[PDB]
Amino acid sequence: LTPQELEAYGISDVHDIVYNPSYDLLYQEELDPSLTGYERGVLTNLGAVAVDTGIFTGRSPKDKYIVRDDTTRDTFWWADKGKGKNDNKPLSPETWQHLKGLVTRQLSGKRLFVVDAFCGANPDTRLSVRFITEVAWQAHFVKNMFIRPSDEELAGFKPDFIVMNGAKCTNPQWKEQGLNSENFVAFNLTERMQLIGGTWFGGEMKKGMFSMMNYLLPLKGIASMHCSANVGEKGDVAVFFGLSGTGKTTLSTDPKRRLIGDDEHGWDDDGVFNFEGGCYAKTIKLSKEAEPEIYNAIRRDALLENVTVREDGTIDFDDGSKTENTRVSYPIYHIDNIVKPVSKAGHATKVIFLTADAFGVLPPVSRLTADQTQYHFLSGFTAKLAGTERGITEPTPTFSACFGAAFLSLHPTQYAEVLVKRMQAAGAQAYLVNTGWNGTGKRISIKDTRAIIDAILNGSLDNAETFTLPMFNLAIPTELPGVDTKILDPRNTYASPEQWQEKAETLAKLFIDNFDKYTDTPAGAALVAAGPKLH
Amino acid sequence: LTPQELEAYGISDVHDIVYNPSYDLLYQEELDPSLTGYERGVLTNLGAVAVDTGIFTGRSPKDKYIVRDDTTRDTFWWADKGKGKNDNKPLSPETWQHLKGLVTRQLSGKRLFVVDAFCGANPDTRLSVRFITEVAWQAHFVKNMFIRPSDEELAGFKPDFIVMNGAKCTNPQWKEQGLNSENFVAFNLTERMQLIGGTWFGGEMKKGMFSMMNYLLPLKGIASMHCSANVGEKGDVAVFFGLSGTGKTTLSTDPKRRLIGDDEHGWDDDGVFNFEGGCYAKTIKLSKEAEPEIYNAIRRDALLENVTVREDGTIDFDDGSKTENTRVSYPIYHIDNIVKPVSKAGHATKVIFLTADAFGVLPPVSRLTADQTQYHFLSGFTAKLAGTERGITEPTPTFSACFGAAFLSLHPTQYAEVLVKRMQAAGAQAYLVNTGWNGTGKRISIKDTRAIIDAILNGSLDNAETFTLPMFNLAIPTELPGVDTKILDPRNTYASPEQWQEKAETLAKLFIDNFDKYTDTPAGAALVAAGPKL
Ligand SMILES: O=C([O-])CC(=O)C(=O)O
Repeated sequence: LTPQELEAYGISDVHDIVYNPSYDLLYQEELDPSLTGYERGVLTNLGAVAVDTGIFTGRSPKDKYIVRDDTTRDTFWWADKGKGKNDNKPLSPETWQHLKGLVTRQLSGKRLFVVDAFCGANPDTRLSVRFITEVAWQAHFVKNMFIRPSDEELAGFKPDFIVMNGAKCTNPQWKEQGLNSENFVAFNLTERMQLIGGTWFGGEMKKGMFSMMNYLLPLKGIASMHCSANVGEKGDVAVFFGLSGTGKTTLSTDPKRRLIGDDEHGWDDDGVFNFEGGCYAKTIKLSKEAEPEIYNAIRRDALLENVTVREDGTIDFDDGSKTENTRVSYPIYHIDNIVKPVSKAGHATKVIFLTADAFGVLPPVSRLTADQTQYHFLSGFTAKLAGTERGITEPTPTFSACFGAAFLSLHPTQYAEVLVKRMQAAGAQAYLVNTGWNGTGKRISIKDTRAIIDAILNGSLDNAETFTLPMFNLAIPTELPGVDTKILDPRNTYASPEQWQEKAETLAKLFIDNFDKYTDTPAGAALVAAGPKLH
Repeated sequence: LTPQELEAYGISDVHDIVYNPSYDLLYQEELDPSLTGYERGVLTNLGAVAVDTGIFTGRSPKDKYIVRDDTTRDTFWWADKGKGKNDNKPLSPETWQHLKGLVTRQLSGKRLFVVDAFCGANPDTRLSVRFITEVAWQAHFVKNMFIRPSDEELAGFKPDFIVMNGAKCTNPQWKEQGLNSENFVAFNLTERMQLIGGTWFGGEMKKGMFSMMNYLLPLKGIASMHCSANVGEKGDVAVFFGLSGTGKTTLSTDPKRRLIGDDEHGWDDDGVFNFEGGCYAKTIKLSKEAEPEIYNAIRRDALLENVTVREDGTIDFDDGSKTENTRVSYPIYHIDNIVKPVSKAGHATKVIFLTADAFGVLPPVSRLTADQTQYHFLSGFTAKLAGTERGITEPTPTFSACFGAAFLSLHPTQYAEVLVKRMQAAGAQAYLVNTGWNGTGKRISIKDTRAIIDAILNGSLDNAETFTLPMFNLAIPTELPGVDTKILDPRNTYASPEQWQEKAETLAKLFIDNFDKYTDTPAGAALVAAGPKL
């Protein structure tokens, strides 16, 4: 790649270009002792480099902006146009040029790392993305998280999107421009470019492209899903929707299943496919005994983010002092139990919605009807966990449409429409699984949740006998192998069962009020009957 | 024991009776592979059987009821009497007959375990209790926790109280009967009976008899105390009042002192006596290095409850993901440094109130005046630990009258009256010891607290020079061997003494509001002067 080729993007005076850096090169660069500040890396006992990101320990949804122009005006789900809140705040073309100037100036006159990669496992729908950074570890992050092209694919590489990471710069004019802060994560779908200013959080470099796939794929009838995905020995695929920290990484690395992916998937005529080339796993409280596949992926070429490293070089995975949202990224082949040669398989037969219910009202597991599936997908009731977005310090209940509202570029109903079409063609059954808390105020045990997933995936619940929870009208299995029957009814863990009724009424009303905005069509109005009902 | 004898309690068609089974038989019965559900027992690598009680990981005070009849109407400290918060909820005789029928039908038509035992080490005041269960490990629990009679004592054993464990049954009529849930822990002082319904937590089988002793003993001038107790070489006894998990087990373990007991004691004309035959110890975070004596009691004939047992049979004592209130019970002789063969000694001369102060206000040690002894006994400021009662999941500050409000059948002042009488006759001195937290937000170190107990027990503080903490007016020793003098004043862990005053006045207000219910008598009104003064 030529300096002039990067001059097309507005960068000037490019010194040297480190194109498609190898893992060996990134390792040496990351340990260079001349690095300062948030560029510095340290080597841990496990052989993986660890970095820190300052206060930027989670995403910055309040600094997310999309240029409103002829490409996006009539197609985007805008933060200032709908009944439903979202983070897609409109940006003017003039202000975009100002932000782009800040970033290109910052990346000018410097040695730059350039990573070309794919978002999307399938050539017919993938984005070719060119990432530009001045920091080796940020280049390493995107080499891990996106799909690494072959040499032949590189020779003919034509980028569809450019991502420029200018974490080291900020926008001093932000107040007068009506922006939220001196930081920015900005998208222009006409120039096909993402800018990062101020924030060093690794996730910003992957969830931008997820948002772009969430724009392009549902318009072509392909579902675009915030879920993990795995497959059984017989080719049966399951997808697990949820926010990070609510169980989708942990439940998807099941030893009885083979991993398709961690976080971002599409569903087309052939099946369920991963967008990513790696996994960005939460490491708080990680242990070798509890998560052996993930723990073993932490070795050279993994990249640890905000973990506490002792003076002797060992990692204290239990220490959330910099943040609870500690992370590691690794290329997906650091897990042996994965689908190869491409991260994809056939249609999903099981759809699992993970809800971290902080009210302790919902059952550990419920088998949803078809209408309840749409109702609960649009609702997206769960919790934001500490650190996942800046400013979140404790589990925060939320209605996150499609279990991923922060990444939606289209209206929630457009994701629901495609998901339902694909589920119906497959005969897929959906389940609502509470990975949050119960009446004891304690978190539901991962041992119980894994046993529940086992029972879902082997088909044993599809026709099992059930009872119905009042108010929510959720069908609960009467018994489940490997789990204390008494915990299946969320009422039993209450010292006084009337307290369940009270909290359930409260949560039922939150659901009804949240769902009202989806009832402006006959189809949406008809789903109210599948939601919770007050007496 | 014959079937006819149990049919007198209302049980029908009794098949086999397993009467006072040995420890060896109970081990065989608990490992029967045909057992399902909460009945199942597994063997750990330490040789102790472990059981799991599901969602019943602590006491159920909201399910505790006492029949209100001619025996109890005028004497019990009822929950609806308007004289302070308590769990003594009244039950009608009619609803009692319904609950009893649920349990007796549940126990009918099957093999029963019967354990006869004593509550109280002295024959003159002890209850003879007969426990009936359909689960071997529940019989094991009571074999551990109550006093195991000799063959001669079983010969003419005559029950004073019957405890029926019907954990496997529930009450479907609970809503219309005005009860809290389908579970129940119910007491009838006229029939002299306890019923257990629905809940499998072992401690329900011991704290019910504690509540009965707390009724019967103070009415005849015998103190009934939620405390641990031990005795030195000279015969001097100490009692440590407090809630479980706030130091009474740990601090009574002391090479200079033989253990009398862990949790429940009486104090009569002859001295201090354990009610129990064993210990029900909290095991969260237990380690051999930190609690060697308790750890070494976990072996065959102990009974682990809700501890995590791995697939290889090892125990993960640190895992609180199900509950922090993991427990083990063992007969007391699993501790070597004990008073034997009877768990009793003379009069106490040192009385230690343990307060787990979550606000970092109170001194690690204060020497109380006579009026302060009553004021702080009645206030019972401390904290309830996670899991000890259902629904508690973090340290919870509480005013637990007499350091055991959950078990008081009479008004708090009746326990204070008898305690003061015994202390005064014995020349006893009281100390208030903070086992909780200091200004920094960290917990007071056990090493400091152990040095404090040493200094109390050898009499070195009784005449030592003191200074006075303001507001609470607490006499603090000016120095103390084995602790850095810095720690004795609770202000020193605050940036400024004004920052302490801030916290202190907040807590003092809670003390004053909590004590006001005691001020309708001249004596109670006079005690306000011994409390904190804003
Ligand atoms: O998945 C979410 O909800 C957030 C996240 O991981 C990311 O930041 O990359």
